[PDB]
Amino acid sequence: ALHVPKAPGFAQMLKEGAKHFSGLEEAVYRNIQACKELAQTTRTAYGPNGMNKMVINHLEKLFVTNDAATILRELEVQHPAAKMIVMASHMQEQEVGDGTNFVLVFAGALLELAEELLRIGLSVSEVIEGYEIACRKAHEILPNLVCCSAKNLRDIDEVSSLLRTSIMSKQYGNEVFLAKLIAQACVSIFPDSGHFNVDNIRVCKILGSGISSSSVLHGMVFKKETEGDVTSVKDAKIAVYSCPFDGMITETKGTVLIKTAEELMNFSKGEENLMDAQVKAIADTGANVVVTGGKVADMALHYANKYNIMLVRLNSKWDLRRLCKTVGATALPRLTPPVLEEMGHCDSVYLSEVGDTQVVVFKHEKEDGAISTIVLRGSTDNLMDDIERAVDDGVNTFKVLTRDKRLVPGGGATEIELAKQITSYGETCPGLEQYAIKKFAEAFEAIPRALAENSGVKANEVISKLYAVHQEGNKNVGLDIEAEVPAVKDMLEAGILDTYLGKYWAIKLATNAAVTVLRVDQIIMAKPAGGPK
Amino acid sequence: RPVLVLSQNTKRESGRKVQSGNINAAKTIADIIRTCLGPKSMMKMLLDPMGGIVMTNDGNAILREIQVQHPAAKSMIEISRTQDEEVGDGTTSVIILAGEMLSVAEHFLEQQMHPTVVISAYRKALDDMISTLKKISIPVDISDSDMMLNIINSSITTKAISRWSSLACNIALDAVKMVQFEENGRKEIDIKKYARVEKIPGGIIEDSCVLRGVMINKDVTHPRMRRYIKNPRIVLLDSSLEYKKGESQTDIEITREEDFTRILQMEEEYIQQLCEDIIQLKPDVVITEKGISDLAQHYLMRANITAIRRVRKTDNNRIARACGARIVSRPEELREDDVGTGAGLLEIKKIGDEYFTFITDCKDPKACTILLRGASKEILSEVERNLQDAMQVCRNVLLDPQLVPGGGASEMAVAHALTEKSKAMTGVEQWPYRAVAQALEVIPRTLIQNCGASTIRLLTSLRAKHTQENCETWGVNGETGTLVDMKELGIWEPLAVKLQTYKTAVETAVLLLRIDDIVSGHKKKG
Amino acid sequence: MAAVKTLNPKAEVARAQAALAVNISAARGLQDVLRTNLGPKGTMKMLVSGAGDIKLTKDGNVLLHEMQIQHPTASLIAKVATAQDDITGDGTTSNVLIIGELLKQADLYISEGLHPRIITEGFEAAKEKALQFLEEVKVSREMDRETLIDVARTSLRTKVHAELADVLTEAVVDSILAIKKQDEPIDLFMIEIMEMKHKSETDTSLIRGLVLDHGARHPDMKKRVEDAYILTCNVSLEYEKTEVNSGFFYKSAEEREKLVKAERKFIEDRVKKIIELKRKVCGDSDKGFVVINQKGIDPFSLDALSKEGIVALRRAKRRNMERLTLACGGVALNSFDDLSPDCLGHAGLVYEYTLGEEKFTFIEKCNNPRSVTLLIKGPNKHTLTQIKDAVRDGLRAVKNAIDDGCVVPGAGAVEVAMAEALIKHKPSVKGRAQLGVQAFADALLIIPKVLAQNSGFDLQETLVKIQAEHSESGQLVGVDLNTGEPMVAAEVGVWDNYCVKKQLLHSCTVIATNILLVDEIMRAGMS
Amino acid sequence: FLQQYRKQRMEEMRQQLHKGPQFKQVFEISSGEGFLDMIDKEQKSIVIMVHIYEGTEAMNGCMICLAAEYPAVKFCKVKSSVIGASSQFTRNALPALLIYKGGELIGNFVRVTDQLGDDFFAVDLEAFLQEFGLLPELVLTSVRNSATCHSEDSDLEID
Ligand SMILES: Nc1ncnc2c1ncn2[C@@H]1O[C@H](COP(=O)(O)OP(=O)(O)O)[C@@H](O)[C@H]1O
Ligand SMILES: Nc1ncnc2c1ncn2[C@@H]1O[C@H](COP(=O)(O)OP(=O)(O)O)[C@@H](O)[C@H]1O
Ligand SMILES: Nc1ncnc2c1ncn2[C@@H]1O[C@H](COP(=O)(O)OP(=O)(O)O)[C@@H](O)[C@H]1O
Ligand SMILES: [Mg+2]
Ligand SMILES: [Mg+2]
Ligand SMILES: [Mg+2]
Repeated sequence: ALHVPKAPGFAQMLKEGAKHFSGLEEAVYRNIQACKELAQTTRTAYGPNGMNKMVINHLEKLFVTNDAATILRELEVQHPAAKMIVMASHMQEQEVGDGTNFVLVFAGALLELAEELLRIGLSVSEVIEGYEIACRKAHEILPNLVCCSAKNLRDIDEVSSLLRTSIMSKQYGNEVFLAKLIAQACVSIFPDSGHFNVDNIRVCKILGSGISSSSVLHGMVFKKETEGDVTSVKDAKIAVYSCPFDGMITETKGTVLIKTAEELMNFSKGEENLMDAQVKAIADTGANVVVTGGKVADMALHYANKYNIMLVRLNSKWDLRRLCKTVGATALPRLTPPVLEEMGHCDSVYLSEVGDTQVVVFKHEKEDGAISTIVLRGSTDNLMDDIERAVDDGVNTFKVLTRDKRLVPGGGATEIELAKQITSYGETCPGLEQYAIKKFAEAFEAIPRALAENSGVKANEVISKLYAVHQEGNKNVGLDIEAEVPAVKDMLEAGILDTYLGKYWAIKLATNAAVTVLRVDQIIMAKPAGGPK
Repeated sequence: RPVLVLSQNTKRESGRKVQSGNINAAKTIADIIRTCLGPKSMMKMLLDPMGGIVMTNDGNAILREIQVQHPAAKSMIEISRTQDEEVGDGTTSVIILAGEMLSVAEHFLEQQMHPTVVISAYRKALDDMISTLKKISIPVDISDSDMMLNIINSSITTKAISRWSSLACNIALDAVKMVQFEENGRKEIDIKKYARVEKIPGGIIEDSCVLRGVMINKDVTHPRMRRYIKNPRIVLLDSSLEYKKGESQTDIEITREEDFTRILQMEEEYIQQLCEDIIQLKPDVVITEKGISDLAQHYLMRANITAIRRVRKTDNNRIARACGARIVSRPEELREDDVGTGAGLLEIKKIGDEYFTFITDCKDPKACTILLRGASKEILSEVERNLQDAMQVCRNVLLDPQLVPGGGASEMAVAHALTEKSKAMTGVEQWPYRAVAQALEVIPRTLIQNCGASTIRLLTSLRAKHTQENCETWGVNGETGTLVDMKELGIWEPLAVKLQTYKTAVETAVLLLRIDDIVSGHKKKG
Repeated sequence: MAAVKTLNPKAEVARAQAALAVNISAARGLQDVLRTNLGPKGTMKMLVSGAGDIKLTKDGNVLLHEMQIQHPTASLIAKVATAQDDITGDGTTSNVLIIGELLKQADLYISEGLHPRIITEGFEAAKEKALQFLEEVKVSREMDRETLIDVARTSLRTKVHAELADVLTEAVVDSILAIKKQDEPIDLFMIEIMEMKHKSETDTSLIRGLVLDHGARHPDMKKRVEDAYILTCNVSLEYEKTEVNSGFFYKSAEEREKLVKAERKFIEDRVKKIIELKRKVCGDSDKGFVVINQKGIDPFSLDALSKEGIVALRRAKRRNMERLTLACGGVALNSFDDLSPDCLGHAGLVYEYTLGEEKFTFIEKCNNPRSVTLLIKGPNKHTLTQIKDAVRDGLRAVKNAIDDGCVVPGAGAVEVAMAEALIKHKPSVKGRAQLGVQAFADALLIIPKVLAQNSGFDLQETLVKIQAEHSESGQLVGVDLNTGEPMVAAEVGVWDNYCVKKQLLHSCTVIATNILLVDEIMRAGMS
Repeated sequence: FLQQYRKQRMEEMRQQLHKGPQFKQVFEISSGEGFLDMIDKEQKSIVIMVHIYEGTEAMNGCMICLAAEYPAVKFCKVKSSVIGASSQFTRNALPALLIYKGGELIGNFVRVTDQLGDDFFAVDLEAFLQEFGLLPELVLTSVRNSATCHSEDSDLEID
């Protein structure tokens, strides 16, 4: 009478380390609590007033960022439901590029209100069907909330103004300058053909002079030095070789067979003459720069020096391909001289030092090309990493704008209008799904509430003001950050706009994640064991 | 430090207690599978140390999965294996009989009888048992299909497959009949190599059949190969159809421009020459035990030939027997008589999610594949064991067409005969002789105990019945607990099985009675 | 105590009623876990592996595989379910439920001193009668598109939710109809299932063609071809070394260069053969040339091909040779000894799509493909796994419907009818096997009970309503999962595979009979 | 999908039928000096494989099956308490396939339940060992033939 035995059946057959959570309270409520905890963890880094977080992963690397996706990646979340929500956030990051924190906050709010509805008496199926109905309604409503479109993408000013909002959530203090940089870099890319490639924007981080000294280069920059004695050219004629800059060798086995003294005495002289002839043939085409992906032989380097040819050796194959795209060359597989159409042309190639870093610059005088580089300056490695993340967010925003040009007001205007209209709709439909629809609408308040909390004012006052102002019929009104008192202002005038595609995909993925978590009823976890990878 | 005339790890024990321990260990082994005998037997679940599960009621299968320490138990297990390998049936009976004779011998060993006297009496009794069993046998005409089927039924009526008795009996009879062979005046059956049993879980057990040919778990090497050929001319090979190195060291030395291309072209031409040599015989299917190069596949396909590679040697021999082919290693020596004509159909069909190659219309095959399809793997394994018992019994009958009454009738008849013999012994060995004779009643007793009927009254009735004149075929019904004439019930078992059982039981008893000392712990000294 | 423990002291033995108690407890535990799976209204389970991989599942076989269980009887039941899934592809949860209920009902009489053998005899007689009745009740019917859609719905609705099931039904039915040839067995290998991880789960669809998980490895190759000639080849176009240790020997640099140039002549020959064929077939720039190779292609050959406007892929799957032959219509080649326009396929559109770091190549607009592909699209890996399992179940269901000439009413209606028939036939069974027959009928009745229970309605009342309706009307009425009233499953459109039911009866009866006859369990293979 | 090791199942069924006269059991070492002079004895070419224990049962069965099907190798096992290792080894380093040949270490695998899994079978471990080139590369007699080979007096027919 001092021990409770395990119940006969499945309870006994379970393995030692395994855990079986079944039922509503033991599984659904625990999952909801874990997801709410994750959302609360990432909440404070939302909005322009979001605060950076120092995250140290298991490899001791230090991350200083307020990007939700990066925070979740560096954190090692162990709870399966929170893992599912993190998967949703990462999928949003991959599909769009910005809006991960919105996904996380919305999913957390949805699961919290789902727990409230389950406790008030509603079944899981009713909550799920109400959430799906409300998601369909929100997706139908969203096109009606579009305020203004991009209507131009080759303009420097419009692109900078459009990208300002995306890269003002990160790096709030100085966003105009970063917007100008990213706008110039994106407009340099993106030719008359509608396709825009995100990878065509390169970012080089050179320590030393604060981020205000960063610049945009219409070309490529490599953190290394030239092999030869020549350091600069003015009418570069790069000839790119994907082969080692040496005499090509056999593939089975090379064996120099010597049977007479004459062959022995002439072998090295003949080899040197052959290399000299090859390099002279290369130089005769006007190619004054030779970029090779392979190693550089000593005699080849000597003959390149003799003929005033600059040698750059690129280790990375991706770097070689990017250089070929930038200059318009072709990666030749042999050491043969390049024909006219395979010759890369650049305005200038030179070796220069930035800060204390030796770099090679492939600079174009034309405001065009295929690849543009954003040379990032800074005083800390972490600061430049965060600036790079902001640059990625801006570039992804530009890509989304190319895909769809419609924009909706930011600063909680879209979320509050969505909540108002969904609540109004939910009163009309009778049945037990009205509670779920109303809760889905209410979950949209978590966005302006998070913004108001991070900005330091009372959230309830802001939400009430938003409802009032939208009640008189202004659907472009969001909270005013630049105020120490609860206040609102027209978001369309202020230029605080965010992409329609971002909101659409974020809402869809957040709803899908919340519903999928709610669907789970029983959890059977295996013993953790190991599995580092 | 101690003088230690023997090693410190040497445990030695001797005397009456050693004999008592040996006989008790044998009795324990017999008791393990005592309830697995008879038509109303109950299966046992055995947990293999590798994680497998064996669910069976075969004596040898159960005793094979036991790790024992006492050497007498090891001897009993070896006896079980010997009986199973020699004749294939009667594995529980021999264990039970050995235990019983050892018990009745221990009874005398408690008194002042020397074990050699008991051994001599046992050997006399064994000779008389053999004589009586040969006397009460009856001949069987093996040309009667119904009689052979009835014999097989009585063989498998005590196994789980007894529900599908007609199907299993027909499968076993057909397999044994068409694996029979005779070359150069030497006759054989050879169930071990030919007559393979392939089990595929799923389907229903009634779908099981014996094929007029063989089936292997293989697929054509190339998608464009034909998967259905009417009357194939199968050719079997051992050698690879690739380009491989020789046995010697054969480094080349290339100095001209075109020698590399020449080497590669000669490799291709060698493959073409091999494929042309094979094509010369106009075959339809090529089976080989080793690889087939892709170029070889192209060359064969140019001639509309289906090719299968990496077939195990045993399967290739079985195919050779089935379709009347000959395995050839060097294609240049492919005679016409090596081409296999006789396979009436070749079909690569898909069962479940796997491809199986069927050659299933052979005209007079000498090998076969028994295709088992059942609920799961363990059920199919038990069915395979039962089918093996049936085929072994059929082969035993075909080799020796003698039969003896079953269901404990032969045991009681022999016991009564030896009891009547012992009335004229007048010696001191009459008591062990009579005791070992009466030890044969353990089989009817176990049958009655498993049936559930009352043991004492039925054994008394049977013993009284066997005292009459023409009552040698009177045994006990296994599933109703009633005395019955076994020329009416129709339960018979091969004379060879009974002779082997009695021989092995008495020999085990003698071997274990000859021991009175155990020395253990010494190193192997390898 | 036991003889085994006397022989082997460290032996685990459970004898007599202990064996039955252990086996029946394990079966009841498995049944209790798998009860909630049955029916479209069943609950979902999230299974977390040791490595932390999340897998959402409702399939019975998948759940059995990934429950942390170490029981022998559970292992036998899992093997039976594995065979059931391998052959038929659907019915594993029903298999486990029927086994568990058979054992429970048999124990209900065994605990009253009845010998298990009598129960097994009753089981066999009942199984024979039930098989006869199932033969009587099956609905033989030529299966056009709508019947197959109904069967696929009946499976996929149980595996996934409503809209996803609705999409998957059309996908799988159309795929089966595309790859099926009249009066020929169906080769499910010809329906490739490819995973992408970028759209919503409702974007999964069917491509009347093929999808490859790799693209052109040369940047200068065309990314999109309008009119295509497909050359399915199995020749290594990369550099290969001599099999007999050739090695090179030169006396000067020029000789070395000559040897280097002349050592690639062999592969250049095959590349030039391909190029000449391409030049012959399409002398304009309108038609494209695609070369799919099962073996690698070295960069030199890639450059030589791409200079002629030929897009080439390497390291194709072995099954993809047959798939491309059946879809495009060409001939898979193991050499270029004699190649002509005859051995060229066709494709009305070939293009690649880049997803993250993975390139996918699409081949579409074929003339009349005999092999198509299903593109699973979802936001998460576990979503893709769940959709793949559901698609496997649905494809197996449609194939089973096609193979059989008949389909069987579902929703537990046939279970109720078979139970009624067995009860009617019970008097004709001689002896005490009538108890076994009654146990078998009660066990067959588990399916409607579990369906009603999972729908939330009362078990006994719903079952008695169904039984009364069937008895009074004689129709094949089953459980309605929304109201609990009886419904004619044939009229509604709830169909079950005849082969699945037959396999259920056979396997469940056989394994239950074998387990009941086990008198003791042993483990003495140690020391 | 040749990466899926189709032959693994076939090898499993081949190894299911170990031998005729049972499959014996792994020898247990009960002395540190027994371990020492067990390594010391045998020739250099003879391979000795040792297991330290207190997921062990499955790998023990794997060694049983291998030793049944690889008579040349001398699979054996020992208790961790017999040697008396450190707390870390007796706590979190038990499953360790220790391989010896000629007295020098060749395979020093430890914590094998990670790199070998937990549900692995005999063929899995056999392939894991053979890819290392650590396992060295036949009809069944009736029972025996040979008793002793000492006298070369066999047969002669001198007039
Ligand atoms: N000046 C501003 N005033 C009010 N809201 C703003 C302002 N700038 C940005 N926001 C809001 O901040 C949100 C962006 O938060 P962010 O940190 O980017 O999260 P995510 O990266 O997940 O989008 C947008 O929804 C936008 O409405
Ligand atoms: N229907 C039956 N009635 C009575 N005795 C039977 C019946 N069937 C078989 N027997 C007897 O039972 C014995 C078979 O038991 P079995 O389990 O096959 O032992 P083993 O496996 O060692 O042969 C045979 O000696 C046979 O005479
Ligand atoms: N819409 C439906 N209405 C009523 N019964 C259904 C419906 N769909 C499926 N069923 C029943 O549910 C059972 C299918 O259960 P399922 O989850 O597929 O188990 P398994 O996967 O083991 O086959 C079938 O017997 C079928 O009769
Ligand atoms: Mg953002
Ligand atoms: Mg027998
Ligand atoms: Mg199903």
